[PDB]
Amino acid sequence: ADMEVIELNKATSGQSWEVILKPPSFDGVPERRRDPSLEEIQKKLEAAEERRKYQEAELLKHLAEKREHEREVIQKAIEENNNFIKMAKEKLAQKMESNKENREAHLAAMLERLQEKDKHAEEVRKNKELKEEASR
Amino acid sequence: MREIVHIQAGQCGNQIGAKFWEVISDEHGIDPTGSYHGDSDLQLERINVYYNEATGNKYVPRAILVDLEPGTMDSVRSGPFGQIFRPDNFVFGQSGAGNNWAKGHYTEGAELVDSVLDVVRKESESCDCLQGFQLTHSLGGGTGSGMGTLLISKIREEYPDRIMNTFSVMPSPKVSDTVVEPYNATLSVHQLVENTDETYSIDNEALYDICFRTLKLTTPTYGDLNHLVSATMSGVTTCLRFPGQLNADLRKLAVNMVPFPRLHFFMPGFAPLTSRGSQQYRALTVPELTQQMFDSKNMMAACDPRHGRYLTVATIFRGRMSMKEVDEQMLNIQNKNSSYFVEWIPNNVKTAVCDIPPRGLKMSSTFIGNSTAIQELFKRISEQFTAMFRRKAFLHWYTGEGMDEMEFTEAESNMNDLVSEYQQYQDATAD
Amino acid sequence: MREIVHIQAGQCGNQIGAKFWEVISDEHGIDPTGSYHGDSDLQLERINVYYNEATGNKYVPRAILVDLEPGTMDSVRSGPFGQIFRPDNFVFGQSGAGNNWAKGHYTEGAELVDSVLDVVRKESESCDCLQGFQLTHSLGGGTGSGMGTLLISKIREEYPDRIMNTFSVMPSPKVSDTVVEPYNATLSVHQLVENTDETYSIDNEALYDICFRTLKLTTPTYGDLNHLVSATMSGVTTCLRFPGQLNADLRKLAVNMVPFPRLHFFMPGFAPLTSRGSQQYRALTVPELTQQMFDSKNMMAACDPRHGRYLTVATIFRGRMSMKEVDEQMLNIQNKNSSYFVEWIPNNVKTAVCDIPPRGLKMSSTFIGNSTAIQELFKRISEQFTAMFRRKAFLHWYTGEGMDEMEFTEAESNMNDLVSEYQQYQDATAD
Amino acid sequence: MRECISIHVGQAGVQIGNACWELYCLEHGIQPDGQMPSDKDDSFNTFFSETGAGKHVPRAVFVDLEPTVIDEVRTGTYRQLFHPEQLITGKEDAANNYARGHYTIGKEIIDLVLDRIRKLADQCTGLQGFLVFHSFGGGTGSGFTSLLMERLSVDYGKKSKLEFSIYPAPQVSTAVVEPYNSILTTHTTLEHSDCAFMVDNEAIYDICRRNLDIERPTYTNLNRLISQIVSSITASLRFDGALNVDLTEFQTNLVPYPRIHFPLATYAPVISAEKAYHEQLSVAEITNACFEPANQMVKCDPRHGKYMACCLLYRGDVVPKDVNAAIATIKTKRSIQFVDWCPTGFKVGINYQPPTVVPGGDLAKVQRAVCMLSNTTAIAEAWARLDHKFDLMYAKRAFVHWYVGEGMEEGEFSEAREDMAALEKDYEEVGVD
Amino acid sequence: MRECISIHVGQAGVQIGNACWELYCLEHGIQPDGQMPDSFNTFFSETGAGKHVPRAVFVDLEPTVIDEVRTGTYRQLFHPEQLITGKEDAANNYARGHYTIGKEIIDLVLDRIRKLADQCTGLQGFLVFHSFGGGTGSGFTSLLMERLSVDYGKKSKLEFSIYPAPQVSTAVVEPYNSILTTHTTLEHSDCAFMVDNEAIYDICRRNLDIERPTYTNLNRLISQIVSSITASLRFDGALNVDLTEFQTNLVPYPRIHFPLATYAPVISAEKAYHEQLSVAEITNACFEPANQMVKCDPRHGKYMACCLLYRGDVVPKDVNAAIATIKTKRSIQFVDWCPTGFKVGINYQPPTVVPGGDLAKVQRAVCMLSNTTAIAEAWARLDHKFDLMYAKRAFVHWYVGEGMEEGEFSEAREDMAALEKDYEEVGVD
Ligand SMILES: Nc1nc2c(ncn2[C@@H]2O[C@H](COP(=O)(O)OP(=O)(O)OP(=O)(O)O)[C@@H](O)[C@H]2O)c(=O)[nH]1
Ligand SMILES: Nc1nc2c(ncn2[C@@H]2O[C@H](COP(=O)(O)OP(=O)(O)OP(=O)(O)O)[C@@H](O)[C@H]2O)c(=O)[nH]1
Ligand SMILES: Nc1nc2c(ncn2[C@@H]2O[C@H](COP(=O)(O)OP(=O)(O)O)[C@@H](O)[C@H]2O)c(=O)[nH]1
Ligand SMILES: Nc1nc2c(ncn2[C@@H]2O[C@H](COP(=O)(O)OP(=O)(O)O)[C@@H](O)[C@H]2O)c(=O)[nH]1
Ligand SMILES: [Mg+2]
Ligand SMILES: [Mg+2]
Repeated sequence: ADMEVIELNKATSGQSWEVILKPPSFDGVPERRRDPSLEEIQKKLEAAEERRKYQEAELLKHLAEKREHEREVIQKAIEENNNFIKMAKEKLAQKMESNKENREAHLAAMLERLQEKDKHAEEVRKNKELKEEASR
Repeated sequence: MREIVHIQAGQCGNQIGAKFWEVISDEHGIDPTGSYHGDSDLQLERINVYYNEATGNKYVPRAILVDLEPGTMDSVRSGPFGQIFRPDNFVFGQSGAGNNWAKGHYTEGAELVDSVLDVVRKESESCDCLQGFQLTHSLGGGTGSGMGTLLISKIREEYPDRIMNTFSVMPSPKVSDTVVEPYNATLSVHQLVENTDETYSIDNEALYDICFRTLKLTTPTYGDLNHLVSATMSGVTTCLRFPGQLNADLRKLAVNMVPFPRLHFFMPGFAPLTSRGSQQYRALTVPELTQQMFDSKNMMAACDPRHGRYLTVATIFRGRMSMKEVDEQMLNIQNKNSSYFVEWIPNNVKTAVCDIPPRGLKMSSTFIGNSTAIQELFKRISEQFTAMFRRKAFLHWYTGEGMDEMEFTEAESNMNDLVSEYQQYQDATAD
Repeated sequence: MREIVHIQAGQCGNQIGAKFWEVISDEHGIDPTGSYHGDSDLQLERINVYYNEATGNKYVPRAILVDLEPGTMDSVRSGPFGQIFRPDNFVFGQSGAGNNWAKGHYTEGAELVDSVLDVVRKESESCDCLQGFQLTHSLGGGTGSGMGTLLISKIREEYPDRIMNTFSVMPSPKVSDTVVEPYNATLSVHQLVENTDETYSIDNEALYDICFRTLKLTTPTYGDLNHLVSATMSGVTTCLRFPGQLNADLRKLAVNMVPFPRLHFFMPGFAPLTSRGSQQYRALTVPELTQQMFDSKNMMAACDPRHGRYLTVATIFRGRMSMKEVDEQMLNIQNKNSSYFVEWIPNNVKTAVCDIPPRGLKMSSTFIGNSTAIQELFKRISEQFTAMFRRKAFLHWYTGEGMDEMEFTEAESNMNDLVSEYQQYQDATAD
Repeated sequence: MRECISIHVGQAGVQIGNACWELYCLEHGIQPDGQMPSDKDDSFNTFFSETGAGKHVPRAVFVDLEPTVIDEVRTGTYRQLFHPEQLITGKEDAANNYARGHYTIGKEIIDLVLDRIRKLADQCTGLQGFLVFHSFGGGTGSGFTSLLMERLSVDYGKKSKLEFSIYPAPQVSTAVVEPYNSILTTHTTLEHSDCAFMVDNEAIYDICRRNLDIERPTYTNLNRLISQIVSSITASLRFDGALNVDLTEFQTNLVPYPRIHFPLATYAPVISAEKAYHEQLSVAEITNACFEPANQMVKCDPRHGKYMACCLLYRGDVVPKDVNAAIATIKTKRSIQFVDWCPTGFKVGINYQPPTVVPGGDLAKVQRAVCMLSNTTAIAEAWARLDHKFDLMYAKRAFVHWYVGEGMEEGEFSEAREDMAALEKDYEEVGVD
Repeated sequence: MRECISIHVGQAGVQIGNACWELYCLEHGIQPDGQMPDSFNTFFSETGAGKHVPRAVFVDLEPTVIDEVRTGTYRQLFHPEQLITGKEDAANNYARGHYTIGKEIIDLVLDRIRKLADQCTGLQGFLVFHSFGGGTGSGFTSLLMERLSVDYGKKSKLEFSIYPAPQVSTAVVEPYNSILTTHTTLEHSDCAFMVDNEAIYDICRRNLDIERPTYTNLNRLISQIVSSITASLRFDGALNVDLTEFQTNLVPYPRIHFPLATYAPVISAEKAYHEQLSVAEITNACFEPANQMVKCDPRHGKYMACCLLYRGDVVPKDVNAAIATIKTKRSIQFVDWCPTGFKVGINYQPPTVVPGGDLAKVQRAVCMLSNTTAIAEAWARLDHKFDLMYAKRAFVHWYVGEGMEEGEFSEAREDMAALEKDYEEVGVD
């Protein structure tokens, strides 16, 4: 039943006023600074870019390590194969030479027995010669 | 975020990759000669994401075809859309990987890798705004698995700020090409955990079970399995290929889907499930489409989603349907099944509706879930790996390539830590 | 392994040698002039083993004829195939050895030896691939026994890597040329044990008993005995003379037949048994062949094979017959008579079938056995040797030629050790 | 003149900009080519400059880290209205990551944006300040805006900066990380903004569904409604009005405390264009509708709060007698609790310019309309809902690696959340006696 | 270009080589002069004159067997320089083949192989064909394998080994030569396909109604199996398996490299109407012991790997359906540590038969290669015959005379004992 109407403004395309139903129960009006700065903003944007760049480089360093390992396993397979060859080559030459050695030894032993049979024969022949002619 | 560069490695990678290219070409109205014959502008609005515009007219897939064997490469060229591919983009070695990850990753693979990088660099240098890479491969073989992960690592080094996405096919004893699959898969998972941003876990175990049990096949072929894959690949790439607000690019998809860097293995889902000869059915409503979300039977990974909790979910509806009906049917599923969604990731399920349905279907739904239940897939590969590794079975074929036993121990330890990490979040309360 | 060089020494050696040459010439279609008149190209395929191609269409035996007396060799030239031999290959003395081993080995023999070596070197150096030597001689006389073993030793020295094979005829009191035969045989056995690779033990005792008991010849002559020898020699050389897989050469035969170096004394056997010119009315069956060939009565050594055990056996079937039937009969004999085959030499009996039968017979079988029963032959010579040696009877015949008693003691001891060695293997168990 | 520079950041900011400028040209009789039939207002010069060809060009800059959205402006109906140089785009977006918009990408286009704003400020004889339009949710709307606001405080020290901020709603949301981007931008922008008019996408979505019978509201639906409220707020800057006649007057009338600068907008009437008959709604009915939480632009309960300032902005066929009678009746039936240090009252402004609607739009043309701007402590409920979603995810460090990967420190999340806690404590303390 | 070098050692190796190359020519349409009225290039090189020459070397210490090649139908198919012969054989003595006689021709053989490897742009490795029994097959092969490991390191070397059978055997010493060659070759071979002559003899008698099987009968059947293994390398089929794949899938441990071959179907060229057996029937026949190439009982062993090589009118579906039923068979036990065990090869070309041969023409055939612990029974039988003779030192002097030592016999036998112990250990759980 009360209401206070305080006129504010009046223009060509409008009118304004204030309506007050009740004054403020409490009195004494309502009872900023940054600013910021371009340097501060740049510093934070740059710090963030460096965090982004550091991590991209870290992933890259990890990918580079996998690449080195890839070369290492290829190299490992090369080394195992060369060694295989080396061992097979020496195992064989030792075998071929040992067999040559045993085979020539066997043929020498048998040829020596036949040779001794020849010595024994001229010896037997010497005995007959001493029995024959003498007394005869 | 415009261009995606697609890479296909090995037999599986190229068979599923060829299938993807023929399915999306049909959706974008591109014939097997590269010319556009479609009746709509939505088909061409984001054509640039997967295709290059050739010298006057025609559209050529931004696809690189890779194998250590020439066979599969001939099979693709001879296939339905075989002639659509850039001939210079076919990169093939002469001697395969012999189903050996070590040969694909360190020997034969390492010898062909730079030729592949040269072809990917030419496609990448041509891009106005490269999103990243999409790789299709199997984890059980030698090339797709070993060389594929070698490519991921080499690509990561040259393009560290680009998104690395894969369609990775998990082996299963039910459908196997080789005795050493648990080894090749474990060694690959280790690579994917460290080097990819997003991986769609395509499990041959789940694909087999769907064909046998649900499609009532009997004895299923790669053709049967690849029909489910092509539907899944078309579904999961819809948001990248057509105008939309949700997961419209590789990075925005990763931001919504991956809460922790290592937990980037998605369990894709699809409805309706159909067979190549099954054509014509007519049915499936908005409620029926949404009901498959928690249906273990509709998962392309052999995991039961009700055995874990969803970290994040992307749901894509295709065809002419009410967005009102979709939104409320999606809200109901979440409220009714609140125990399978982590409470500490609010509004973790995102929905998109594309007007263009896939060929054969009037209405369809594709689900992309980052579920803690995916640990079941990794546990299965780990148990198969351990049964072989305990006895050092077939190990000499890997050590013969210069690998150490330690690499095997490290790979499996990393896969077990990943299992422990999903388990940690499955048990997290928040609260 | 092509050429064999044949040597025949002394009376017995030349009589049996002449007989061998006439028998094999007929089998190879060679007439007494050296010209080939046969057919069945199998006759010429391995003609090079025993004959030289004589510039012209002639075939000349690679045979050296040796004696310290002209007698037998004038008798050879005058014989059926006498003119087939190379005239320069006849090497003879005028002295004789007087059935004294020392005269043949040390005196008269040693004086003619270099002339023989002259002729053997010429035949040997002409060879593209020399197998070795085949000597025919008696052990009871002086030339064949003493000079023959001297030749073996001289040839062994110049050709140590060649095979040394002999057809050695054992003396018997039933046939006998002297009281000194046990001495000459014991001194020769000693040489053969050390210097030959393979020896066919042709026993005059067994040959006599076959002629007297089986052939019903009241007074057998050397002609009767030599008919059994020529049949045996033709039979045991079949695998060397015709194309085949089994024991096709001297070294391969020795490898299959000799398990221990000193145990190289073969017990030859034959079926069926015939007298001279006498033919035929009834040809034996395969089952008959395979029984007879393993019977005492059919052995060319006076040993009962059922008194010992076979170390190794080579069985040769000649004539048109079923290989199935032969194989089946040969397996049956072994299973039925397993106690006469050592258990510790598996698959120790080898069989061969030659289509060409010997002249007179439609079907025949030859047995080459390395049997521990051969110790009976050596025991018999040893008992006769000891009866004389104990009393030093006829010893001055040998000491007069320059020999010492020690040589006798050594020879005797070596022959008794050989007997003990066969006995050791006879008693050896598999376990 | 008293010129105002409008800045539109990211998709939301740019798209709402399209709706606002389409409506402004609709209120001032400016054709989409910039042509306007000369006829004896001339306050419209505060928002539009003039060229030698007689064309009226908006005093605005459109920014996005991606070209798609702005390319539609460059190609669309209003392509001749803006000069190409005031439409700024990068190549790659901020991928719903505040860190990406603020630190990584933003840093590449900032100087270019500042240079363009400086060129617009040079054409001003009495620059009042800036109106900044953006989403809280996106990486550009959040990250790029806070970067822009900090620089503007450096280059324009004193000059007023007001915001129109799109508060996220799950029904239209594109990212799970929207609460993170919301808190980070609020913390960083807090000391640089003078007055911010938050627009809760759920409140708009709900007004569109109820009042406009739109089953599934689109961005066009939402933006056209938002544009009506912006038009009500800016009308006395663009016409010879009497209340909120300059930017400084917004802080004066609505903002007694620097941090407490988030007024609540309530608009009435919102009527479907395909309704029938009707009406016409009186001054009493539209005034009553100002005290109905359903008509608010932010979801919150003023019954649970206290008013520290209220403005009623009327438009069209409105008489002071009707307004005072309408206020008098409300005071009887409702409490309208003000804080002890403020009088219970209203600063009222009538702008005789009629409410304007887009020709084939969803809104009906009305003779009378009103926007109430009130500074209520109830708006803290909107911050509380946002803070809670932040806390749930932050407790597990969910998605944090995306921000850290861009060079942002985890400590920034703690700093931002602590500032929000102080802001919540400030609203509590302000309404105590 | 994925080339494979075939080496044929001794009579068995050379004779099986004749059967294989006669069949390969028939399969590829190559006339006996090398002319032709793609994959075969892995086995045949080309001359400027358009002639197709086998990538093979034939070796024997005696000229008889190879002289038949030089004089026969396929004279001209091979260049004279790839047909190597000495004068004297190894006389069934491993020691003569390895040292005495072998050393005279080894450098010549290596030089010819080097010249063949020189024409290869992507050499896969070597296929070595030989018997265990003969002095050349045993002694010369062992020598060759050691020298190939020196010249080519770890390049793949696979064998086709003829396991001895008494019914066709020529020497009493065959078990000695078998053990000596196995010991010496063990570390130099990557994968060996044993062919038991008794199993072949029994298939020829049973399945082919041949009363007295000959080497020609045996070799034609063997050639069929060998052609199945090389079909994947010589053709581009529905599913291919290269040399590397054979090794990876069939061998779990370096020493355990002896897969069992089983071929089906073997039907006589006279009769039905056999009823074009289905993929299921031919697959099932692979796990039945009568069709095996080695005599042993897989029911007493455990499978570690199965490679199934299909040829002719065969579809992947039929194969997987047939394998799925094998997976349900409780009676077919696989080891603990093998989550799967299967590897499939499919080729378009049905098995071609030699005009005039004993084998009937079939629409589909299969060769299964399985690594079973049951194959150790074959080593046990060989080891036992070795022990019986060795306990008395029977025939040992023949080897010692050639420069070998008794220590080698002991070393070789101890390696065989470890091999037997290895098959035992690998099969436990
Ligand atoms: N009212 C309204 N809200 C919008 C509009 N476009 C996007 N949004 C909301 O704003 C948030 C998405 O942020 P955007 O402005 O699209 O993204 P942005 O500022 O371009 O930043 P980036 O795309 O991440 O570089 C979600 O809450 C959307 O619902 C629009 O046109 N109107
Ligand atoms: N399957 C088959 N086995 C054979 C053939 N030839 C010989 N054998 C077997 O191989 C073994 C004989 O070894 P061979 O290969 O003939 O002899 P080699 O390698 O020439 O060695 P030497 O003749 O002693 O120099 C026995 O087991 C025979 O059965 C053949 O053509 N086919
Ligand atoms: N879904 C599916 N899986 C396949 C296909 N081809 C092969 N695989 C699987 O892929 C794995 C073998 O990898 P593969 O690609 O053939 O070997 P790679 O060529 O060396 O990469 C096994 O798990 C096979 O089941 C295919 O076309 N579709
Ligand atoms: N079987 C056979 N034995 C003979 C023949 N001639 C002699 N003998 C035996 O040979 C031994 C005598 O040897 P002999 O060759 O005559 O003396 P040599 O000429 O000095 O060597 C005695 O055992 C005789 O029985 C013969 O032609 N055939
Ligand atoms: Mg955007
Ligand atoms: Mg041979």
